[PDB]
Order: sequence, then structure tokens, then C-alpha cells
Amino acid sequence: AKKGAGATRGVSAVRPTRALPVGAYLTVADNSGAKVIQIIGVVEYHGTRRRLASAGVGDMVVATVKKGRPDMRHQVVRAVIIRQRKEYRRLDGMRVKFEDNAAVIVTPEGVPRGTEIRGPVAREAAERWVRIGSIASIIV
Amino acid sequence: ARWNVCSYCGKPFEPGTGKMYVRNDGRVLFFCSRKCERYYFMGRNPRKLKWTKAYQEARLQRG
Amino acid sequence: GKVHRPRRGSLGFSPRKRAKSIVPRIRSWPKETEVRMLGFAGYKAGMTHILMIDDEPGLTNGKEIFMPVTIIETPPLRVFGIRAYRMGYLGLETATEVIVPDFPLDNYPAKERKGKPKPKMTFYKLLERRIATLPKNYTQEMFEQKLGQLEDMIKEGEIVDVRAIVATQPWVIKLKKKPEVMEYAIGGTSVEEKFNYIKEKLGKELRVGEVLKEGELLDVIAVTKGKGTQGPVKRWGIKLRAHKDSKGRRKVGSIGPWHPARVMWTVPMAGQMGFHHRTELNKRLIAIGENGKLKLDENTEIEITPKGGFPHYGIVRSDFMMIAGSVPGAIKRIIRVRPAIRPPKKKPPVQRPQITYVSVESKQ
RNA sequence: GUCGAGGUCCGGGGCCCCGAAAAUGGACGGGGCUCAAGC
RNA sequence: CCGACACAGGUGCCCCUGGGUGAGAAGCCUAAGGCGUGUCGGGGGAAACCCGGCCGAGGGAACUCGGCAAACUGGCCCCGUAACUUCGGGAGAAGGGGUGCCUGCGGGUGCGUAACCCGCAGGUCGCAGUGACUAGGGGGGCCCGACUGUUUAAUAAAAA
RNA sequence: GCAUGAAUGGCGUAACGAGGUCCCCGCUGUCCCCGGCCGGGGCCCGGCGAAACCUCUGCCUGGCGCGCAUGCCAGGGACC
RNA sequence: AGUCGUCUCGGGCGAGAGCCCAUAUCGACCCCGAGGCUUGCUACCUCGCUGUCGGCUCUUCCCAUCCUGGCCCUGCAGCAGGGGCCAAGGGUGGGGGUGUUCACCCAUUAAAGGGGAACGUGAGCUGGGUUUAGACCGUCGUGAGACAGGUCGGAUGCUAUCUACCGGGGGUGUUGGCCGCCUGAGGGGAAGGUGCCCCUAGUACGAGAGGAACAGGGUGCCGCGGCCUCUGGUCUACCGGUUGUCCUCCCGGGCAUCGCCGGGCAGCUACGCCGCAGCCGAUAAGGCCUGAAAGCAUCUAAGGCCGAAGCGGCCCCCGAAAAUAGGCGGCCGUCGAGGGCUCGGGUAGAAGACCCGGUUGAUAGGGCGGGGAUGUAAGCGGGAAGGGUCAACCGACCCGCUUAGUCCGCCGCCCCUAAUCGCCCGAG
Ligand SMILES: [Zn+2]
Repeated sequence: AKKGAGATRGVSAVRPTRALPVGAYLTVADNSGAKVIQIIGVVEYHGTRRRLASAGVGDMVVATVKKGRPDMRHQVVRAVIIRQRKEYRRLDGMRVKFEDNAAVIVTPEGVPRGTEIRGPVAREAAERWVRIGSIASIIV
Repeated sequence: ARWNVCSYCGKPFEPGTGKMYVRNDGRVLFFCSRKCERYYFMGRNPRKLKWTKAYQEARLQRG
Repeated sequence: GKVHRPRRGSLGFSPRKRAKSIVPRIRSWPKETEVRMLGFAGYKAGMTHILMIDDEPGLTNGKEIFMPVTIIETPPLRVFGIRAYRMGYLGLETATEVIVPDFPLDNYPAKERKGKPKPKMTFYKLLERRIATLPKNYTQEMFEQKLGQLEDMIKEGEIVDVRAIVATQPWVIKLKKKPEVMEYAIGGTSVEEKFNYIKEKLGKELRVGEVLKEGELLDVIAVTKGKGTQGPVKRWGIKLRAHKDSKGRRKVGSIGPWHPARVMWTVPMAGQMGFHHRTELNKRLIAIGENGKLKLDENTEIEITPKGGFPHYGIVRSDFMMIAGSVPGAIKRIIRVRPAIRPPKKKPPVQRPQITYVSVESKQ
């Protein structure tokens, strides 16, 4: 088996609703330097005529930094969504919801560019990305 | 196969229904319906509603 | 081409007209070796949900998952006819058919209304509500002589197929009195064995437990819910016109080019929506109940009917099937099921799965 | 250098073949036709 | 009455208007007076679709020539208020806090415990107290014309 | 400065504007992606009851043709 | 419309460049062609009117193929590239400035192909540009004024006559009428298409760097057909709170968008949930066997075997008007089966049609019981910040009887009421 422990990606049994289209503003939950980002695209997604790309918990998006340190503003980066306001179903049939739309800035491979994550991290995102789960302090 | 207990009316609801709300500070609440969720978030007092389990505690509180 | 998008709607379900008959027809049958009737009929009861340990292949294997189920009540069918098919120039032709003579009805739920005794129903009295012209002075001797003639033709070898004619029994569940008549094919590779099976079951009652296997896949045939006339936006899912449009928004923009100088049949248009003949494939059979009860662990049995009864439906009283998912049709609709005609290579094991919870809470 | 009957080239004449891709479905007038019902 | 009409226009709204709320001849309710003749009726889950309204989860202009349409704000009291400037203004800039009902006091003019208005303390309910009705969205650059005003009655209101 | 310019005025300008234009906060069904509900039409039934328009007619594919034919040529379909 | 100078595309010779080697790749000079997708030329039809560019909506077609499927040569080690062939079933998206087509740019993507349909589509829409009438600037003109030079503003008419397509009905015919179940000529379909992940595997290959494939598992996205258990929206049924006013006050009500606000079952819905076979047959390019013409050789001349997301079948939908106008069991006729209207209701619905019930009865109503939505009614008793002669009485609000009261377009049991009387086709 390749990359037994160095793998940066995983799989999840739950698929959260894509409640965040292109143009949504996400709060940065880590200390990489950014504070607010805007979605300008969703990777690994094919749309259709006049359809905006949408992402949910555990999805990777391409975003432009709006607020943060001077060396981070106006920069195109990759982020992984860890919390969303739109409730989504889990295996037991129960719906889970969060308080805000929050994401963590990571490299395209999936290695976070920060060292601390604020607030809970969705179990789906933690399973999808091992590094995010490893660095997360609260997972629910 | 566990009956979650609503955080507003203090009653159990069947598996496959309801929802869980996660707060930023890390705590979790369970809501059996949109009615209970909306009342909790608006701030309606559950100790004054006879159909909630908190009313029994309030009755013991007063006497 | 500048911008490209897939066509709106499917042309493979045209014409989108009202179904020919409210009783669904089955055009094709599964090929099987086991000598059994290929399918069954029942009445839609409602929907609920269960929690079970998944067993089919996937990531969620061995884990507790949520699954919706449709409960359909299935009072036993009465096998009352046998039909034989020979080969014609262009296709199968009906060589002959024979039905049993009239017999007393021992499952009619008669109630002793004040005045007059119990009605004392008999067959050919519930059946005349559907056929309306039944044999007169029909006796067992002539019935047996007709059956013998049919067997003699089978021996001669001009009969290529045989089917069983059955009728529903709504009066048992007190849904209605008018029965519904259908014919079902039989599995196996010998017409003589199929005929012997049907002959043994002639005039008797047949239950789901004797034909269908728990945990196997099926195909469900029924007539969908009626929606009446609907516009193109809902019928074909076209795009709404721009909000500044002063000639409406829920209509197609252009219904064709200059040439050809005609409106093509492929342009979305308003018309009948719903009440269509449809077939859904690969619906798993979760469980078969008896007398409105489900046995879970051989120690606790629960009544499938939710508290307050099924909305728009009564109380389940007879055998019922729990199909995994949704089925076409309205409440009380007649729904037919056949063994899967097109199953996947990898399918769930043929057995009832492990059910951990059944929802019997009020659904209204 | 052993077989053992015509070989190896060149310029020409007739028919055919390749070179030969378009948009509503369809044009030898049509069916169709092969020692022709073609030349 | 005029417009071909028992015309949703114009002439004439030319003169006049109880009670409550309220700054108000505003909106809403109501007394007087008037009307059911802004004169074709009946049926219906009886559709599609069109005009006029009410709400819509998550995102918030990604739509479009262009935030077109809709939406936000909205009354009153208190604090607070920028660049610029012709010193007049900008200005209700911007922005922030309060608002219900009930029980008692203090104050102004007043002969008065008549009438109107202004504060204070306490108790209390709701998601919401200008609870309906009434009722501004705001800020920063550039071009043109100083401003109020006038214009193609019937496609141009503008820098003309 | 292809081809600005000082009374057919030059430059600037506070206040003003249903003038033209760019940006930001807030807002929102403009949009992702459309879904429900209400009143009036639409629909059916009983009455009063016109007008615009009208050579006669009125299915198609390839063609000939004043070069883009329901009506012609050869074919294909079509019960009212 | 004609033509193809021009435009797009293709071909012939092979100088020359490629370490040697014209043809892995490029192909000078010159010569022969296709298309009608750019522009031009002609003036053939239309000036008693065929309404412009762009955009939105929607349908369809061509291949000179951008991706997806299958292959050939290579200056093809692998991963990749360059060139060519078969193949049109499927896909070919989202944004910034600009009216823009186009071109440029951004982040994704398997790819983000070019074109025809009166430069498809205004009795479908929008009106940003073009192109009237108003006005400003530059230049030209003595002037009126002009500019394929800029700029602000500037109208989009319709009761469908025929045909066409979408659905819905009444008839005749099918060698007498009726009912019930079937067969399946013929038509339609994309009902499916396509990424990524684990393993094979740090393996084949390679000096290293780097780095595959067959097979086996999982899952996303787009498309299609269904359903309302769950979640969300709505829910002018319904319950509660409250503002102004009126019915004298209490209770209880009218109006003010449903007065406004919160919640809301049934129904309808999506943002929710479920379902969508990879196997046979023949083939295209291409890879081969046998084999002569041409004693050898040769995939082709005769003969044979494999071989594509393409073609046909399995699968789904319509289908006895399928003119060879079908089969079968039953019932009737030579009075009469079988129907229609009328009656009580929706598994249905614009009219028609369709389904269940009709005293062989639980179809609707009524009564009772179950399950629900709101959220504890009126009345009485007590407390209450206080005031009151600190007395009687007034008092927002609170507590108990009280999971109350109200209501139910959901279900079960009970014939208490209405499903009655009656009328008309109907083969011979
Ligand atoms: Zn609760």
C-alpha cells in the first residue's frame, strides 16, 4: 500500500449538501493569516448551463483573500470547508448544522498552511482530509 | 437506535428525525422540531410552557 | 455550436398521455428456472422509515443506516383461471383458457345487519363486478373435461406457453368489492410442469410468502399520481424566461426555426402530466409481514400500522411487503411486482437484513 | 548452375479503381437491374 | 354638460365639513347624509397560462447594456456629526441609545383636584412596544449646467 | 493636442439636480433554481352579442421554376 | 440566387532543414482541386413594405473530431509529445472590461471544436448598438449645413381563418351486438454519459530523476424517470400574541394586505429521498491464417479468425385503423345480453373522459373512540409594584382548578340520515 501514513486525503460515507455557491464569503478558522475569503470556484466539479458551482462541508474550493495580513490579500488560494450553516443528513438519518460558514486554508495537495484551527471541525471534513483532522482540536 | 432528548422541551424523539446544532464554543444541542429550535433561538421561556419538562422543574422551584 | 446543454426532458417516454388502463400491464417477464408465479399484486398502504445494519457492498457495510420503506398491503390472490398460448405467424396467440366453476366465498367479511341473515356471498358474484358475463350452468364435469382437453393439446405439443389468471380480493381488507383480474407467467422450462403447478393451485388462494423471497430485488409497475394539465416548466423542466419578459415567464421562447416550416414534435409543450405507466427497477424486498404484524427477533412482534393509521388509508390487516425506497402511484393504487428483470452483477444477499428500529409513530 | 516453357522490358488503346468531406430524410423520374434492365 | 356613448378623460372640487388616534384638511375605524347602478349573473380545489399581491431555506448582484424591478432605512426624544465652503451651508452628514401597559410623585401657565404640555421612581408581559396605519436607505470619486424656473399637448425634461 | 484655448470666453468652484458615469457598506427571488398561497381572467352553464381579416383552397422530402411551392414533377404518408 | 478573384480545407514533384537519412517532423519555387462556413463581384426575384446587430429561450442537423471509445508511424525507454486513420452515441461549462460577434484575460475542467437551419428563432422576449425628429464638442463650409467622428435622450401593435406540433374527447369501418383478458406489425429512447480515489505499485521502464497498464474494489458530477418516511419552503384550514378604531363595559366579534407577528398537520413542492444491465450478433480502421496470379514471396484475388462510447437485440414508453383493420373464454340475437342519464364520493379531472360505492351497503354526513396543530380557554379563589380615610373598593401582571380550551381538507366502529323514484339507446 502506497503512503500508509503520509497520505493527505481520505474518504467519507456522508455527502453534505452543496449550500455554498460561487461568490459566498467564508470565515477563515486558522492562523495562516487570512480572515475572510470568497469562493471563486470548486475543484473536482462539473456544472452545466448557467449553473454556479456549489460546495459543502469537506469540499475544496479556490478562493481569493479579502481580509488578512498584507502579504495574503488579493491572493488565490485553496481552502477546505469545515463548517456550514445549512443542515445536512448523516447516516443515522439525523440532520447536523453549524453556526457559521468557516473554512481552513490549505495547499492544493491538502496540507494546511496554518498550525491552529479555531472551533469545531466537522467529522466529514476530518475524514476527508487527514491533516485537517490531525490538527483539529474539537471534532464533532 | 437511541432516542435523542430535545434541548428545549426535554422530551425524547425517535431515531431518524430531529437535528443537532453545533455552537462555536463547542457545545451541542438537540432539537426535535423547527418549533423547538425557533423558540429556543428567539428566547421564549420554556419554564412557562406546561408542555415542556422545564415547567415541572419551575413548579418545583416555586413550590 | 456556441454554448451547449443537454435537451430538456426525455423523448423515450413519449407520448406523455394518460395510461390506457388503471390496472398496470407487464410487457416482459424475467427468465427463471424455479417453477413459481412470477410476481404479485397489492395495494399501496404508505411510507415509513427503518434503521438497519447495511449488508450490500459499499463503504456503509456493517453500519447502521437510515432507509425509507414503502409498505404495500397484499391480501392473497385467488387463482381461478389457466390460459394456454400457441405460436402464431407474428407472435403468441391464445389457444384456449379455462376457469373454475362458482364456489362459495369463505372470506367475505359479512356483518349481521339487523334484518335478514348474513348475505352468504359466493364467487362469480364478486367477479361479475369485473367480467359482468360469466358462465351459466357451469359444472365440475365440464370443467374437468375442458382441463383434460387443454392437457391433451399440451401433450400434442401445439401449446408453447401457459399462464395463470388470478384476481385480487379487496373485500378481505375491506378496501372495495370490485376485483382486479390479471395473468402471470410461471417460471421453469417445461410447459407440462408449469401446467401441473397451475392445475394444483387452481381455485385456491396464494400468498406472498409462497412466491416471493425476502431480500431479493424486484421491479415495481404501477400508474403514477395524476397531476392534470401542466405547463412546460413543470412538464419538461425548461428555463424560465427573463424577468423583464412582458409576455409571460413559464413558456418556451421559440417553438422552432423558419425551416422546416412546421413545429417539431420534440419542442416542449403543455399537456397531461402524471397518471403515466412507469416501471422502476431493482427495489429490494426488505420484509414480508403477516396479519399486519412484523416479527423482528422471534420474541417481539410490532404492528406495522402507525399510530392513528396510515394517512388516507385504513389499517393494514393482511400480509404486506416492505419495499426499500419509493414506488409510483397514489395511496390505494394497485401495484404489481415482478422478480428483477435486470439485476446488477453484485446484489445484496437473499435474506432479511438486521433491522434495529421500525418507525410506528404518527405520520399525520 | 541445377532445373525446363515462354520469360524481361518499353510506348500505346477500352472499361473500371484511388485521388473524392455538409449541413430537415431522398433521389438513375421511382421500383429495381450484374453473360444487365450497364457500356 | 363637452368628448359620436348611461365614455375610468375634461369642465367644477367652484364654496363647506362630527368623534377616536394622531402635528395634521395625512392613513385607518366610525356618526350624519348617500349607495348596493363605478349595473350581466350562476358553477368550481375546474387545470395550463396571463395580470395584481404575500411569503421563501443556504449564498448575496455570481443576473443584466446598466442593481431595471423589488428589497434595506423610516415617526419622535437624547447623545454625536467629516472633507469642503461663497462662512450662509454641507446637516435629518455619518453613527449610537431609548420607545408598550400599569401603580404613584414632582414641574410650567392657570383661581382650580378645569384644560394643554414637561420630567421622575417603581412593578410587569411579549420574538417583536413609531407593534396595525403613517413613516428617509447611506457614503466616496468624475463630467456637464451656478441656483428656483421653461421646453417639442401625442416616442426626446436634457448637458437644451 | 489627427483636429484645445481665453466673452461662439479659459480654468476652478460651495450649494443645487426624476441630468450622464465609476466604486463601497446594507439589502434583497436579479441570479444558482425555482416552489407554495391569495383575488381577477382563462374553463363550463343561462343571456346580449360584434369587429379586424377573407381569389378558391390548404400534409410533406428532393427538385424544375421570376432562382425561398399546401396546389407543378418523382416519391412518402394521410379514416372523419 | 450565380461565381469563387478572396477566404477555409486538401493534393502532385521534392530543392532544402533534419549528426549519415527528402518524407519522425517541416516542405521553398511551381502545378491540380473541394466547400460555399470571410470578403468581393453580377444585378436574376422582392421597393401598393419579407421589421436590423447583439443577448435570452427552445428545437434540429453536417464532420474538415476539442474531450470521451479503437488503432497506425515516430528522431515512440516510462511519464508524456509530433503526425495520421475509424468513429458524430454523449459532453463541450462559469466569470472581468466592451453593445458587442469576435478577440484578450481569470479560476476550474476529460475537453472547455468549428459550423448550417431567411448571417435558425421579435403574430417568443429585451432594446444595449445601427437608423428619424431635441442637444453638446472637434473639423470642414461665407452661409443654410455636413461628417462609414465622438456623446446624453429617444415607441416594439394581434380576438388564430387554414395548416403544424402538444395533450383531451364523440363517431364510422373492421361482413350480427356486448363484455373481460391478451398478442405485438410499426414508431420513440441517451436512458444513460463522464471524472476522481484505493490496490496492482514506488512495480514494469529508466543511470538517476521520475514513473505506467490488464484485472479487482469505492464514490462524485451531469442527464433521465418517480415519492413525501426524514429535512426545508409554503400552507388567506386552523391555534396563540398584540396595535388603531367600532359594536357602551366583561366575554365575544367587524375592518385595517390574512391588520401585523410566531408556530402550523393534510396537500404541493426541492434545497430532501429512492431507481437507471453489461452480455450476446455482425462490422469500420487495424492486427492475422491459408493461398495463387507471379515454381519464391505476399493479410486478398477466391476462402477464414479476431476487432470500436459506433450499428442490431436483450431493457423502458405508445401501440388493433396493424386495409392481411388480430387471438381467446363467456354472454345474448336470429323479447333481448350489455349500456347511457339520474344518485353518494375521488386513487381522476379545463368540457369530455377515468376510478370506488349504490340497501348482495360503511360512499358521504352525524355520533363515539384514536391520532394530530397550537399552547393552558371563560369563570371563580388567592397574590401583586402601590394608592386609597393606609377602611370599602381600584390595579398592569402572576399563580390553581388546567397537557386546558379551540380546531382538524387524517384513521377506526355504529346503517341514525341521503346513495331513492325514474327515463332513454340497444345486434336482430
Ligand atoms: Zn423539542
